[PDB]
Amino acid sequence: PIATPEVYAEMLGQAKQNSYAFPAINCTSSETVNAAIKGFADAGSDGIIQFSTGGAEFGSGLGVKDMVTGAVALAEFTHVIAAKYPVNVALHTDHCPKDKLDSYVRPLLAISAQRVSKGGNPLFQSHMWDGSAVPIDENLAIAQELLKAAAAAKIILEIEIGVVGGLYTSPEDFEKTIEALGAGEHGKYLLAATFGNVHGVYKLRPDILAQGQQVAAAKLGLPADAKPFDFVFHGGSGSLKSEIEEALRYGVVKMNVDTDTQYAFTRPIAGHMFTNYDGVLKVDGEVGVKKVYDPRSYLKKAEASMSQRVVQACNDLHCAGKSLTHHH
Amino acid sequence: PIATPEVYAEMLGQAKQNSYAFPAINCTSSETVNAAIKGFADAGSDGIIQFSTGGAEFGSGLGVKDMVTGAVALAEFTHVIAAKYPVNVALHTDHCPKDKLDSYVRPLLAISAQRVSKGGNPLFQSHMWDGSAVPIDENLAIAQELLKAAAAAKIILEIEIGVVGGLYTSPEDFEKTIEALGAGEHGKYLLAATFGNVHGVYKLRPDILAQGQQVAAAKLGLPADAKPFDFVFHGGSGSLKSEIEEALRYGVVKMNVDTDTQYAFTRPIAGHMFTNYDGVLKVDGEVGVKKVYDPRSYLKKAEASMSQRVVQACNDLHCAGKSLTHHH
Amino acid sequence: PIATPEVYAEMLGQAKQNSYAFPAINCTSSETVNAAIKGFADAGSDGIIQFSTGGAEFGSGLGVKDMVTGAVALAEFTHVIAAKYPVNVALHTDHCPKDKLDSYVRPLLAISAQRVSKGGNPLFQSHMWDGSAVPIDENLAIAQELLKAAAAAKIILEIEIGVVGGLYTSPEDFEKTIEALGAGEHGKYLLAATFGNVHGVYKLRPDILAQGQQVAAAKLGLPADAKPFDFVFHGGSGSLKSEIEEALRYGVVKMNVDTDTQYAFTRPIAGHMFTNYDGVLKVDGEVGVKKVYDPRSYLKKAEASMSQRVVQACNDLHCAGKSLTHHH
Amino acid sequence: PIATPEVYAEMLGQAKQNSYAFPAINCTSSETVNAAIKGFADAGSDGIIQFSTGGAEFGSGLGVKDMVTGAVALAEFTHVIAAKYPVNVALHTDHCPKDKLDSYVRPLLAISAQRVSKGGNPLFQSHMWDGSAVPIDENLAIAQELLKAAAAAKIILEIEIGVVGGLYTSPEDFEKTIEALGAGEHGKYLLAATFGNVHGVYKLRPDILAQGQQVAAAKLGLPADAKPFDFVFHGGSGSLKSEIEEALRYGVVKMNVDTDTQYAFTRPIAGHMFTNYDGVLKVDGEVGVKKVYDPRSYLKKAEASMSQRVVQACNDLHCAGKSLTHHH
Ligand code: NA
Ligand code: NA
Ligand code: NA
Ligand code: NA
Ligand SMILES: [Zn+2]
Ligand SMILES: [Zn+2]
Ligand SMILES: [Zn+2]
Ligand SMILES: [Zn+2]
Ligand SMILES: [Zn+2]
Ligand SMILES: [Zn+2]
Ligand SMILES: [Zn+2]
Ligand SMILES: [Zn+2]
Repeated sequence: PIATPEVYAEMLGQAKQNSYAFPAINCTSSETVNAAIKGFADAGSDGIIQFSTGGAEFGSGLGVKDMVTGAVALAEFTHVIAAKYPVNVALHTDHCPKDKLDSYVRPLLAISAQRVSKGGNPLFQSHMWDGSAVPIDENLAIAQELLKAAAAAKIILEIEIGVVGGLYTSPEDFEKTIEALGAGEHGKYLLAATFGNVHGVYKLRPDILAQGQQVAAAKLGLPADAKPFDFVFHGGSGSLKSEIEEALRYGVVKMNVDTDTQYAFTRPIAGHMFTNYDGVLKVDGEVGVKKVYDPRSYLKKAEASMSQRVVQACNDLHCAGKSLTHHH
Repeated sequence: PIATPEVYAEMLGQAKQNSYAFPAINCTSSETVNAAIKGFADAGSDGIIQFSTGGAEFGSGLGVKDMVTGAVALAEFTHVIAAKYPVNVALHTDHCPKDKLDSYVRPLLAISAQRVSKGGNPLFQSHMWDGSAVPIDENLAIAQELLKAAAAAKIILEIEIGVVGGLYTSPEDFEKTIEALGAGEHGKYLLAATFGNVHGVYKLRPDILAQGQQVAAAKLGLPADAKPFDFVFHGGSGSLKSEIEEALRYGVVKMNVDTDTQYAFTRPIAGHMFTNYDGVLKVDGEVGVKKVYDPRSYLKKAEASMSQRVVQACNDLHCAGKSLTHHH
Repeated sequence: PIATPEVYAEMLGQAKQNSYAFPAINCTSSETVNAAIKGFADAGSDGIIQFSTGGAEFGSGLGVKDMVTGAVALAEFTHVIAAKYPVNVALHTDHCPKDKLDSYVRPLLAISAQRVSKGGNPLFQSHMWDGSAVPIDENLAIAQELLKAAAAAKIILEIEIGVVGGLYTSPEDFEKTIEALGAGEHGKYLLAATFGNVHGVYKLRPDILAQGQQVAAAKLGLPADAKPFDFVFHGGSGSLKSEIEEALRYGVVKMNVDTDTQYAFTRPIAGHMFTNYDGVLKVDGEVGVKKVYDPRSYLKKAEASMSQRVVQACNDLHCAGKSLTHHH
Repeated sequence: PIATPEVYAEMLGQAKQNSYAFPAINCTSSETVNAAIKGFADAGSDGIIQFSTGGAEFGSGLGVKDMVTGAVALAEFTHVIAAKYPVNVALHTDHCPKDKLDSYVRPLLAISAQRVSKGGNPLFQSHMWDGSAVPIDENLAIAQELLKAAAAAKIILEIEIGVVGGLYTSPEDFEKTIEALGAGEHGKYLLAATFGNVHGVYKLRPDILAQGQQVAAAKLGLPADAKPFDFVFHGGSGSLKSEIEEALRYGVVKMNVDTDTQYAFTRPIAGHMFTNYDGVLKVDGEVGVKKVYDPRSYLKKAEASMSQRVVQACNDLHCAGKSLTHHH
C-alpha cells in the first residue's frame, strides 16, 4: 500500500534505530513507478518514490509542462498501483529551490491539507525544501514555516544545508538547525547535509555526519552516541560500499537513487533497438516488425532491469527483507 | 477536460451528422497518454484514448498484471492531465472477449456505477464488448444486458459483430442488432461490423457498411439515406485515403489507431540509441553519458513524434479543428 | 583470367554487335575486387574492374596516398585472383582530369609500355582520359596523343565529351571526335558522351546517343543504322530498365557501377554491427566477442552481398551467360 | 621496403642482441596490410606481416578459397606498398599443420625457390611449420627437411613445440630441437615453445623460456647466460606488461598480434554504422547517404585505428624507433 503518515514515520524510525536506509528512487512515468515498486516488493522492502521538478514537468507532458499537474498525476497513478503490493511505498518530492516553492511544494502542501481537513491522508508523505543556495538563516526561516505547514498536513519535510555538486556543513550549521526546528517534537524532518557528495556517476567525508550528530547531541543534552538527525544521502548512485556503510552508521535513513536506475532502465532498450534494428526501422522498402516496435516489447525489459537495480539498492542499504508489513 | 457523458454523446452525434470520425488511440503509459492528448490539442480536436486488455495489464506493471488495476491507474492519471487541455478526451476500453468480461469490463462498469450513484461521472465513457468469436445471438444477449448496465452508468457500449483479422457481416446480422438493441433509444452503442478489416500494417469492402445502414433504415421505417448505426473502424493504421473517405460517408465515427502510433513513438527512440550508442552504453571502460541515458531525453522525442502522428490522424479523419470547446 | 588486349577488344566488339554491355565495377580493395570477380563468375559473364583516382589513393593506404602505387598494388592483386576464375576480367582506370594525367594515366601507360616492350601484356587494359572540363578541341588534342600511346601499349582509351553531373553533346562534338580519332582504325577508344547522366543515386536523353551514331555514320559514309561509336554510360547505378535498354540499343558497351555496389557492400556490415552490438563493442566491463569483431566475419557477408549486386548488373545489361570462355 | 633475407636476419639478430621484439600482425586484406605498415612506419619500426591459413583463404575470395592464391595475391600487393615506406616489412605465413603443408607452405616454398633460382629474393621471408599436434620426433623430422628447403630459398622457418590453447615444453624437447636443427648454422629458425600461452583475449610461465635457453646453452657448451634460441610469443594480444618484459629478456624476438588489432580495426566501423544509421541504411522510404555508405568512409577510420594499435605494440615490444633504415 501507499505508506500512511504513521507507517512512514515508523519506517524512518526503524531504519534509524537499526542503522539501515531506504532507497528513494527518482521516477518520471508509469513505467518507472512500476519498476520501482516491483523492485521494493522483490526485495521484501518498503521504499520511497520521488519526483523531481524536472520529473514532474516531464510527467505532465510536453503540452502542459506543469510541475504540480505532473506530480499529482503520477501520485494518483502510484496510489492505485501501490494498493496491489504488500510493501509500503512513500511518495516524496525532490529538490525544490526558493523560486519554485510557490509552484511546486506549496500548492502540493495545500492539496494535502485539504485532504487531511476532510479526514483523509496527504497525497505525498514528504516534500523537500532545498535551501542550499540561500544563507543558512534564510534557509531555516523558510524551513520553520514549511515544517509547521507540513506537520499539520501529516507530511515530513526534507531540508538541505550546504550545496550538492553536479567547504562542508559546519558545527554551527548543525547547531542552528536543531535550534530552529528541534529534534522532531515540532514535526519530523529529514536533513541533507553536505559532506562532499555529488549528483551523477563519473571527496566524501562521512565524518561530517558523525560530527553533526555529536554537535546536536551536545546541544540537546543527550549521550555522546545519540543520533538526533535523520540524514538523507544525495548522490547515492555510484558510491563505494565502505562509504555507504559509514553513512548508515551515522544516521542516513534515505539514499537518493537516480543515475543508476536511469542506466538500468535504458540499457535493455538500447539492446533492443540494436538487435531488432530492421524491425524497429522500416529498412530497404520493408515495413518493420510490429511485435518489436510495440513499445511494450522493450519497455517491459526496461522495467525488469530497473527493478533489478532497485533490488540491489535495497540489499546495499540493508532494508531488504525488512518491510514493516512482515510478508515473509 | 475529460469528456463528460453528455459531451461524449454530443461528440459522436456531431461526427455522424457531419461525416467525420475521431481517432481512438491505444495507450499503455503516462508517456503515450500524454502524446495522444497533446496530439488532439495540437489538431484542435476532441479525441478518444483507449486501453486494450494487454495495454491495461502492461499499465499495471510486471508485479501486478491486473487489467482492472492498470486501466484504473491509467484512467486516474489521464483525468488529471486532461483537465489541463482545452479539448475533450474520452476514455475507452478496447476488445474484451467473453472470458475476460468478469475481469475487465464488468468490474470497471461497477466502479463507474458507484461513482454515478454518488452523483459523479463514470471513470470511462465507453467500454467494448467484443463478442465476435461467439454466435450472433449469444453476442447480442450479452450486449443487451451490458447496454442496460452501461447506459445506467452513463457509459456508451461498443460491440463487434464478425471477426477482425490479424465472410462478411450479413444483412440479418445487422437486422438482429437493431432488433435487440434499438437505435440508441435504449442507450447509445457503437458498432464494429466486419467488412474485410485487419489489425497491423503489412480486401476492404466499405459497401458492407452502406448495406448495414440501408438494412437498418428499412427495419426502422426511415428514409433510404438514413444512417442509424454509429460505426467503428478497426484496423485503422495503414489504410488508404479513398477507403477512409468511403467509411466516413457510411457512418464511421471512431477509427482505432495503434500500429501507426506505436511506430511513431518508437522511431525516435531507435534513432536516439544509435546516434548516442557510446552514451547509452558503457563502452571501452567508459561510464556512458547520463544526459542521453536519462529516459526523459529519448521519451520526450517519442512523445513529440507520436503526437505528430495523432495530428495526422485528426486531419485524415476530418475531426481536426472541430473540438466542441471551440478554441480557435 | 585477366583479359588479354585481344580478348578485351573481342569482348567489346561482341557486346556492340549483340547490343549488350559489361558492368564496370569501381573497386577499392582486395575485398571489393574479390566481390566483383565472384559476381562476374556467378553470372557466367566477363567484366570490368575499375579504379578511380580516389579509389587508387585509398588503395595505396593513408601513409602513401599515391594513385599510381594504389592502382599498381590493386592491379597486381587482381592479376593473381583473376587467374583462378573462368571468366575474363579487364582492368580499367576511371576519370582522370588534365591536372592528374602526369600522376595517374601517363605513369601507368609508361609501366605498360615497358611490359609490352619486353614481350608482355599491359598491366591495365583500358585507361580513362576525362577531358570534359576542357574545351572540345583541347580535349581531343590530348585524346589523340594519348590514343597513340595507349594503342602502342595495347590499351584501349576511354574519353569523355561533355560533363557528368554529381546542355548536351552536340552533333559537331560527335563530328570532331570521329575526325580527330577515326573509328577504331587508329586504335580502339570508348566514348562517354553526355546525355543527362549523373553520379549517385537520389533527365536522361538516350536519343543523344542515337544522334551521335547517325552523325558519325554520315561522316564515315556508312549506312544509317551503323554504330561507329562504342559508348560508356556514366552514372549507371539507379537507372530505369527502359533507359538502360535504349542505351544498349544505341551502342553502350560499358556501364559504370559504383553507388549501387557500395550500398550492397556496406548493408550487411551495418546489419552485423547492430545485431552483434555487444560483441563488436566492449560493453559494461565485458571484453566483446572475437568471433564477431574478426573483420572476416562481416567482410565475407559484405563480399557476398556485393557479388549478388554485380550478378544483377550482368542480368540487367545482358552480358550474363555470355563470357567469351564459354563455360556452360 | 620489403625486408630482404639479409635485412630480416639482421632484424632478428638485432632484436635478440638488444632484448626487443617485433610485432607480427595478422592481416587479411589490402586495408589491414596498409594499416599494419603505416603503424610500423609511424612507430619508426621494422615489422612483420603474417597471413594465417584462414586469412589466406579469405584473401583469395569466396569464389576461390585457396590458401596459396590468397597468400600470393596479398604478398604481391604488400610488395608494391612496402616499397613506398622507409621501414623494413617482412612477410610471414602463420600456423600450418601437417595436413596443410602440401597446400600452403610447400607450394609457397617452391614459388620462392623458383625466384631465388633466377637470382631474385623469396616472396615470403619466413614460413611457420606448426607441428605441435604431432609427437616431437615427427615434428622435428619434418622441421629438419623444411629448414633445408627454407634455407636454400633464403627463408627463415618458424616451428612450434607443444600446444597453444584457444603440461609445458620439457628440457628434453628443447634438447631435441638443438640436436636436430642446430643453433642457426644450418639455417635460421624461430621457435615457438609452449609456456602457458593462449589465442584470444578473455597461466603464463615465462621461466620455461629461460629454462630452454639454459638447456640449449649447456648442450652447445656456451656460457650460462647465452640465448641460443630466437623465441616466438603466440597469443600476444591481451598480455601483461611484466610478462612481456620477462619474455623479451629470455629471447622472444617476435610476438604475434591478431585479436587486439582486429578489435582496433572493427571498433570505428561499428561506431560509424551506429552514428550514421540513417545514412548506411535506407530508412522510412529514404535512399540513404552515399558519402557514409561509401566503404572508404569507415574503412579509412578502421585503418587509422588499427595503425594506432600497431604503434602501441611497437612501443610495448621496444622496437619503436629502431628500424634498421635509421630514418630519424
Ligand atoms: Na552520484
Ligand atoms: Na491495420
Ligand atoms: Na547514378
Ligand atoms: Na591472447
Ligand atoms: Zn539530490
Ligand atoms: Zn518480519
Ligand atoms: Zn480492434
Ligand atoms: Zn468552432
Ligand atoms: Zn563516371
Ligand atoms: Zn557459349
Ligand atoms: Zn599463433
Ligand atoms: Zn638509428
